[PDB]
Amino acid sequence: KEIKEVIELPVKHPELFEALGIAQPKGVLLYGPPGTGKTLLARAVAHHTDCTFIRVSGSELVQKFIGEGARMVRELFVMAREHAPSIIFMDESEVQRTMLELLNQLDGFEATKNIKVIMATNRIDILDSALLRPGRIDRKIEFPPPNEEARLDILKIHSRKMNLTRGINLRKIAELMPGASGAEVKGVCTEAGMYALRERRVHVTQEDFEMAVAKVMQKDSEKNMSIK
Amino acid sequence: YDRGVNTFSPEGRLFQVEYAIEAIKLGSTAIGIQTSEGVCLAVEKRITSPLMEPSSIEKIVEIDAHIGCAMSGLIADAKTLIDKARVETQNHWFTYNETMTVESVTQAVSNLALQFGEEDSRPFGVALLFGGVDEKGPQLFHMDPSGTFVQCDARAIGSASEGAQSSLQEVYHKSMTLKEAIKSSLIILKQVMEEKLNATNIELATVQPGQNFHMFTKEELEEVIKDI
Amino acid sequence: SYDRAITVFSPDGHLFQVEYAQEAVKKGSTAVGVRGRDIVVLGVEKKSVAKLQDERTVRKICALDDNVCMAFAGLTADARIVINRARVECQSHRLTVEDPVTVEYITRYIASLKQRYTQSNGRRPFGISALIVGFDFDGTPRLYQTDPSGTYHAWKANAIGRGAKSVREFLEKNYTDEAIETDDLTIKLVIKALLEVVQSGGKNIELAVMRRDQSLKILNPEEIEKYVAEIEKEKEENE
Amino acid sequence: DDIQQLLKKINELTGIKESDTGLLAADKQTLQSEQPLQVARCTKIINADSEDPKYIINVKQFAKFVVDLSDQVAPTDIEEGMRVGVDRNKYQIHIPLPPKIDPTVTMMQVEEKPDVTYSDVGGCKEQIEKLREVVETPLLHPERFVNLGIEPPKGVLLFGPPGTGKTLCARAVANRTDACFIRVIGSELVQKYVGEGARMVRELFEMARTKKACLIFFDEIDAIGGARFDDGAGGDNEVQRTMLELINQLDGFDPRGNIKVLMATNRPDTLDPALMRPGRLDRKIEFSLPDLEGRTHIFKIHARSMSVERDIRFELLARLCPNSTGAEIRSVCTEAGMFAIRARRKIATEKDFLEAVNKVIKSYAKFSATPRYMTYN
Amino acid sequence: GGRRFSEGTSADREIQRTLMELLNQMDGFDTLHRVKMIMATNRPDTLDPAL
Amino acid sequence: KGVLMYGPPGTGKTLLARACAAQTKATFLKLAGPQLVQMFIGDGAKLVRDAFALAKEKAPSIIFIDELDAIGTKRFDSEKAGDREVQRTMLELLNQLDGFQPNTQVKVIAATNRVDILDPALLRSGRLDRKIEFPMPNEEARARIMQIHSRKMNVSPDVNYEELARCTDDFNGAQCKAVCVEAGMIALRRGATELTHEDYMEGILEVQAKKKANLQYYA
Amino acid sequence: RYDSRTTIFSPEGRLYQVEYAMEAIGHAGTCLGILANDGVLLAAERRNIHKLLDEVFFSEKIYKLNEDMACSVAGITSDANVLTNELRLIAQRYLLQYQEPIPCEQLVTALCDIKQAYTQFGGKRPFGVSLLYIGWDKHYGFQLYQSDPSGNYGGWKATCIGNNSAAAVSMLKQDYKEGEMTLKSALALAIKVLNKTMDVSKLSAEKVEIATLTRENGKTVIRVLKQKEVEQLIKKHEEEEAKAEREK
Amino acid sequence: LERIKDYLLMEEEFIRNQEQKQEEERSKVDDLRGTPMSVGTLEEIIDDNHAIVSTSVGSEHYVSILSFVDKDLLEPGCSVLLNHKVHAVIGVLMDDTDPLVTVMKVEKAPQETYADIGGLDNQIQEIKESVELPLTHPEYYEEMGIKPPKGVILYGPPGTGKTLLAKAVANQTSATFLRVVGSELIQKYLGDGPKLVRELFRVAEEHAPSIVFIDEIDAIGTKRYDSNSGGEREIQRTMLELLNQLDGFDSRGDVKVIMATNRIETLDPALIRPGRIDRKIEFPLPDEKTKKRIFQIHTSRMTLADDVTLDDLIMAKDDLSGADIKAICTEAGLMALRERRMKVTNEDFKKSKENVLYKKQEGTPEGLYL
Ligand SMILES: Nc1ncnc2c1ncn2[C@@H]1O[C@H](COP(=O)(O)OP(=O)(O)OP(=O)(O)O)[C@@H](O)[C@H]1O
Ligand SMILES: Nc1ncnc2c1ncn2[C@@H]1O[C@H](COP(=O)(O)OP(=O)(O)OP(=O)(O)O)[C@@H](O)[C@H]1O
Repeated sequence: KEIKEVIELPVKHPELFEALGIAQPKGVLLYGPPGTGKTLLARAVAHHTDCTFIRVSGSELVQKFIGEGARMVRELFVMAREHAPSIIFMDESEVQRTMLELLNQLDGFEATKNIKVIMATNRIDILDSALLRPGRIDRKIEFPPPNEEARLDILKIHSRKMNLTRGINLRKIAELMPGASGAEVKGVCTEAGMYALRERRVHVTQEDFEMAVAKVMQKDSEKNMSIK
Repeated sequence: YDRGVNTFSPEGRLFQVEYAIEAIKLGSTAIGIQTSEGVCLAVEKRITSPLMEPSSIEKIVEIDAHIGCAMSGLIADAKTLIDKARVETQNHWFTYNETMTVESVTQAVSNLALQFGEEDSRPFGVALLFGGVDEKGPQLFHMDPSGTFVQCDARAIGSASEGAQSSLQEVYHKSMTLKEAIKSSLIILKQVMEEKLNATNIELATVQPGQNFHMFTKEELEEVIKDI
Repeated sequence: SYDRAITVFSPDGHLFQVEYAQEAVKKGSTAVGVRGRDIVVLGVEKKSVAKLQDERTVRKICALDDNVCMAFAGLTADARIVINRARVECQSHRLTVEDPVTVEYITRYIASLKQRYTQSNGRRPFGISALIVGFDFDGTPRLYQTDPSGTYHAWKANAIGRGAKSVREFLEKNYTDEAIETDDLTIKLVIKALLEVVQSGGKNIELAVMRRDQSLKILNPEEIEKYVAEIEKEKEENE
Repeated sequence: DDIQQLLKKINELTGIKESDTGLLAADKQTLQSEQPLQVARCTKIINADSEDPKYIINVKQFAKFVVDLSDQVAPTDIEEGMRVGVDRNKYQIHIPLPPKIDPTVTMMQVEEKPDVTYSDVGGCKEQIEKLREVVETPLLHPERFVNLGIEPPKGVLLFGPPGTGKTLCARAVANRTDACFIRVIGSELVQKYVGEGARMVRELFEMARTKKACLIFFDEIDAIGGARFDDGAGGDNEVQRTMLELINQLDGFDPRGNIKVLMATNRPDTLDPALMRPGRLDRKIEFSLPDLEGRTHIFKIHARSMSVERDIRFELLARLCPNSTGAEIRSVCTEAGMFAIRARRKIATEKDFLEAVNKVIKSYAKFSATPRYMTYN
Repeated sequence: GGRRFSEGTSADREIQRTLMELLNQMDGFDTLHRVKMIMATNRPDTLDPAL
Repeated sequence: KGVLMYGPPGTGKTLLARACAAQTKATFLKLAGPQLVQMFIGDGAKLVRDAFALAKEKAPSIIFIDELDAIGTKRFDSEKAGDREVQRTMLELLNQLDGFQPNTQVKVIAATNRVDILDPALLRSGRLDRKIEFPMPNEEARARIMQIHSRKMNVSPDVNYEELARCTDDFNGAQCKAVCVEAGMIALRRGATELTHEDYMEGILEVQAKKKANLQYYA
Repeated sequence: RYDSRTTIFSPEGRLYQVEYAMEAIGHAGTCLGILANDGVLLAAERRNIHKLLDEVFFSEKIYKLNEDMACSVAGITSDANVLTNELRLIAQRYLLQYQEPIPCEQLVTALCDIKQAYTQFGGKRPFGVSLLYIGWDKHYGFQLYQSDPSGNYGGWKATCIGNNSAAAVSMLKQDYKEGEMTLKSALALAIKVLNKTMDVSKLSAEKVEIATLTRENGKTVIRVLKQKEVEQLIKKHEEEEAKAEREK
Repeated sequence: LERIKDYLLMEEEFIRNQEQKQEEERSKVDDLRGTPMSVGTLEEIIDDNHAIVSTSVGSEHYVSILSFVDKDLLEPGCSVLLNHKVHAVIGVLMDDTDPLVTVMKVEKAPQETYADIGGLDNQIQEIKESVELPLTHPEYYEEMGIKPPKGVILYGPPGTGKTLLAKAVANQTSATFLRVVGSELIQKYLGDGPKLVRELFRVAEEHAPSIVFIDEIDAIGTKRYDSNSGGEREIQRTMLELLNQLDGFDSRGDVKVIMATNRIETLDPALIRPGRIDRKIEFPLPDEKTKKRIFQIHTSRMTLADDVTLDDLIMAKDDLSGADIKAICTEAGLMALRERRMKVTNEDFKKSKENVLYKKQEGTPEGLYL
């Protein structure tokens, strides 16, 4: 809903912004742990707002598709003005350096907006605080790790469209997970399906999830370091 | 690199005592003149604020009743040498019933001019002009943080001491008289300074055989200012 | 040459750590202090109470001797070391000589110990700047300032912290000779400086006075509210 | 909104019915006689053969060929490495032309004469006389060098304070050059590729050898190379090979001839003794600060081109500017002129000179680094 | 031969692929028969551990 | 197999190539260092190898080599960097100079100014055979060179060159040549007569331009 | 060539070991001292709550230091044990000196000087420990102070611990009580604090610790209270959650 | 609504912009021209009516110009028109407008003029008599014959209005403007920065008198990257090419060098010296009075009741900027549209005030040494 307010409302209603005469937001910084749907979120929003979703990370391939890799990235301004409903996403001081110059000329030194850049990462402090100037970055939005009910709903999404056993429970598994990502639960579901397949079955039993939580359990282990 | 107290230059000496003699030049200037009638002396105070009380800043201090002083650079280190030097002269009177000769005072300070030790602290950055009248009549002395002491006929220090010593060598001879050296000295002062020559900028230090006491002029200093 | 060890100099002969010690002094809280002819008076700004603690422990103004008045700049706990050190020192001078302990001697102690303390090796220098008010020699009002290099220095009025040149320029625009010997006009002068505080919050001001024979008298934020009342009323008189 | 929108609709309605209201022999026959002319593809020569032309030639890219001249040639000057005209069909040679010089290195010949006068570099008169002796005297009047049997120096090194007149001397010779002066920036050898700067030095001295009795100036020679640093990392390499190539193609194994090089730097200390050795550069003519009334001479230079008060002096501000550079001097003179431009006046005053001395030396020679501490005085 | 770079000089790419011609085609799936590869060097420390 | 010229850069190593190329009438060949390593990769193998073919077909081949250490480099194994084609052309010079398929008609002369950038394999035991350092003119060779270069000018012969070589310490023949030429131009400051002894004296005084008057602390 | 900073400012002018020490402080358990006039309390959080332990220590964060004074702690454990043994040595020496207990403030500032000397000179690793102070005197009664690695301290009524307790301190300002010395309402309020901020499901007593310090007639006794009253504080506070869901 | 007038004038300007034999000898020149007019590239010019050209692959020819367009239009390194028959030079071609011009040569006077200021009109006077008076009225330089100041340094806190002044001088302009970000001078190649300097100020030189503005120029001296071949011994050489470019030779011309930093201390005093840059200009945070002017500008075109005093936003925070005040305006608008109102009331300035000032108004992690 925060991204609906900060991104959809520039798309849906510039008349309300210009009705009182304000400056719309143009840079939304997203932070949080990996696997928390950093890219699924912006792709779902850009999909349902009908903006060209762009991802320029680091490649000479991508520089060759922007220009020819000649001098800079700012022909992305050409392909963004010509696709002026443009939502851009970036990854984790080089990508941040390019983001510095792109924000150096999109802030008031440009044309018709709905051209917005979006970066989701952790470790907020290593990027620039002059980049974190309040006239440059407004909405630093956190990504919570999924709780028991959130991993329950993520479990129902990533488990719903499969072939499950007649007779199944999911809140048990959501309490088995001590915190996963948006994609680790998918590995629980699919590799539990492999656990049914090695049992020559297509219905995924609860025991298949008991071995699948045992499979994803290898991420964190190693006690007797109970300092701090 | 920046070999400090324990490394010579590949040609000469310490890059740190060179930094101390370098660190003399930032200080204000002072000109003492050995007249056979009596060593006079002056200094630029360089008063900044109106709140900045003029007599609060000292440059001439009275070691012995016929011995004034003059500093160039590091203030409380110089004043430490002042108090300790007064102790040493008090030891010479204490064990000899007589004043320590001013050159031997300068050798006594000049012993620990270079006895800086961080092992077995830092070297100092203040150059000194000494006015006295010993048994050989008037004496005008100049030492350095490097301890290379020399008796000087008339010495300028601090800022602009090149042209001050040069014009001093123009105006100086052996048979100079007292008030001649006074008004000529303040001529060189208002040459080398940038402020309007008033009572606040300068102060005098006049030792004589008949006027061993009172290395100072009090508001007839103002009269000699309006004598030029 | 580098901005590291307090021992070495720059190629033009500088001490960057003394300069960096002046930085936290300049980034400290603001405090002002003037001498009356009889009633010397001072006050720190930016009390900034946070709803859940006591503030008698955070009191930044004390006394070594009853004739003298303490203030500082920079951080707190190093100044606590200097304060208790100079309680031992002023009390020791009291023990040796039965004089009232003088501001010039104790500031030679503090500036000297800060100096040789800066000289000694592997020792983090005091990032403070003290403000020392004493009216002792027949109650002759005196106020000194210190330095992170350790140079004791007399002024006639003083202001420290952030905007010290601004409030100091206000005192240059406010330095009347009649503000003293009309100690109520010295009170209006202190209310003029606290009025010319960088925030001038009215409740974050803490003032203390002495009539050179009295003790350190702590004011109230209702008398001071009346001082802001006569300040705004005198501004209405200027209108 | 009604004024701007209505006036804009008025202008648009004006342009609408305006858009609806809208609806040599200089050389031509000679060019028609140039249609029976020829395309004349120039090529490159590898070598000839004995007693006969039998020339072996690549074009540049295609292939290599045994070919023959057309009989309208000078049949001797079709020598090796010579770019010549070649027919499309018959592959016959017509005329040799001078070859490829460079793409962008032809563009550093100065091709002009800047009006920097020897009188304008006052205060360094020994440098003026020795520079006159090395540069100007052999290249125009070999009346005493050859007539006794002595040589002029070929290289002269220049340094000093920044703001002294390395630019003034280098552009001062170009007023009275009598020679093809050539500009060289030391960062011109900052290329990307390996040994490209060696080819730059090649075509540099090839430009030097075709024309006779000419000038080349080196500027900021610190980027050309400091020393012969050695480590286990492979650092300064292209700069080093280009530097040694500048030594060898500078001089040695048949020397430069009648060309003169002035070098210039600000750090003469960190240089290599293969450059510092004489034979390459003989008179190391250094520069110094204006310490005397040469300052007043520069004041006369920077004051003669402007209306001033006739009752002014220059020795006072000269004593006020002991360690000053001439660029700071011109900032004082022209800046005092800018105070006169702030005025309604037409002649500046000595008080305006005090405004520029007291303005530049105090607000832009003491406020650069701000002192916020006494601690000294 | 070399060892490896971190993608520096662009011609060293072609040096690396030309070296991986040897790294594959000395091994391949089709082995060599009676192909005695005699090697000589000055400092064998700078060689590729792939070789 | 191979003669090495190393030592100070003012001793004269162009002098022996120009001198013995001037006297001997064999096929004399020159070579510079950075002219070998080119912009594209592998052109120096063509240039060195074709040079060996051309000198090989010109059998009394005397190859002079100027700035041998410009390509002669103590190589290194590291990561992230490295200029290798220096060692490519250098190893082309090594194997095509010596090793398999030896020749009996190459004559190798080299001239450097510093030594220890070179690989030990670059000389080893006769990649260059003779290790010939060049000394400085001790005392008599200084006045000898001053006589050689002062042979051409017209001299009023009231000049003891042994005073001048005795007072001038550790110069090269180029600095002695600077003494003679600048002595000629100091004689041209008068412009009237021939070379006086004082002309040599003041020309020396320009060449003795070490004037570091930093006599501080030393009193 | 092997020197850390240990006594030097960061470049611009800030501090290094102090900030990283506070970062070590934020990653710890949570404690609190609450507003009480008739005594004072401390809640605490058990760390390393694995079942195969013994738990016969009866005091893990709590240190009853002299007679009427205790301290919860946050930081390096055995370093803190050095500081508690040294602390009892100091105040016990004061009790030797006057045969009178400490006024506690010069004790707190004294330990702040102890860590502070390690901050200035003798460039070692300083103590990355912040810790509480409860007590009583004849001059101000029951007291609350906060140790700092910077040599600073706080005379508080509602204290602060690190990352787990910033929301707790916002709960203390937004839910700040004043005037009532009711220890049990402070226990329900602290049960709300550890209920939200402590992420233990249903507030298990084996993950928490509570001990108070009340006035008894000249003794000023210290109630290191047991677990069953913590259990009825759990059932009582969940009954307060039932009262909270009466509005549903 | 007026959207009918706006869209009507827009479509009218679009169609009017879309509104874009008798001469026999001109048709004769068109007959001298081939129908496949090929394109060539010059190498040198020989005076005998024909020169040497260069093909696309490099076949190179001694071909003649159709002598009605001028050969003085031809320079070495210009694209021409060639025949296929005798490959003769057909005529002058309009030159290639590169991304250097189409990105850097800003044709637009961007935003508001000198009514966008706060605490100015001394620095407006300095940029006026230092740039505008050498530009617009350089007749005082005829009245005395004195050189103009050359370069301008802007420095101060971030968000001061270096951007605002740069776009104000970019508004009031008659010279061709160029803008460069100082972080753009370090690339993943060897010898790129100096080439960017040479072609940069070459393009700044060829067209007209020009105004070159480069901002954040300190980001080459205090920044390091792994995305950099070589390092400080390529950065130093880039500073040397900027050094000889800024203090070069041969009549530098009417190119106003205007540069902006935040910090001043880490810069080259050989670039601080006069002769390169004569107008070093202090940017402080002006005063608390023209705060109200920046409130008046940034609230001048928005619906807003009285509901506040600007002194409430004066005795709140010591530093002052259009970045501060503008964030109060925009965040107050976010609170107003968050509360779906117009005519913004006080509490939006209150929570906007605390949100902006906390937003950056803080320090390090509390306590420290308050
Ligand atoms: N002696 C002088 N007389 C007259 N003008 C001078 C003098 N010295 C310097 N100038 C002035 O300073 C400049 C001379 O060029 P300058 O000395 O700065 O070249 P430079 O030595 O190459 O400096 P840099 O190594 O910084 O590029 C001109 O602007 C000129 O007006
Ligand atoms: N033994 C000598 N006899 C005569 N002249 C000499 C002698 N040694 C040196 N010279 C003079 O000094 C110069 C030194 O020779 P030159 O500079 O051409 O070679 P080089 O550069 O010193 O060799 P390198 O620098 O590779 O060691 C010559 O120009 C010559 O006039």
